[PDB]
Amino acid sequence: QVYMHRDMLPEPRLDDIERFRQEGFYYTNMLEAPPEIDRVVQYTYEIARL
Amino acid sequence: FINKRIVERVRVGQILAVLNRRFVAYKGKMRIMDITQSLKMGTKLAAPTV
Repeated sequence: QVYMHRDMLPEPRLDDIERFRQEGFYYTNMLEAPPEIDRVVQYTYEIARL
Repeated sequence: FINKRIVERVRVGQILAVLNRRFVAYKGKMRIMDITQSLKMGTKLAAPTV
């Protein structure tokens, strides 16, 4: 399971700095779960060649 | 006797009549290259062919 997808880096608001006693918005590549198959595009070298 | 117009009597203004022939000349911009030595065995193409 390794995919590529145009993803924004979380740029959070900072009004209550103290509220950042939160999990300091860790962010990760680690998907909680994979994508909907009908939304994915399976590539073989073969196709990429063409 | 040869039945081929080797030496011919001409007027003068008729001199240039010779023109006649077509002629197609590759523009200076282009490069003519013989792809004949690119027939090595270990070369694979992206477009598989029959």
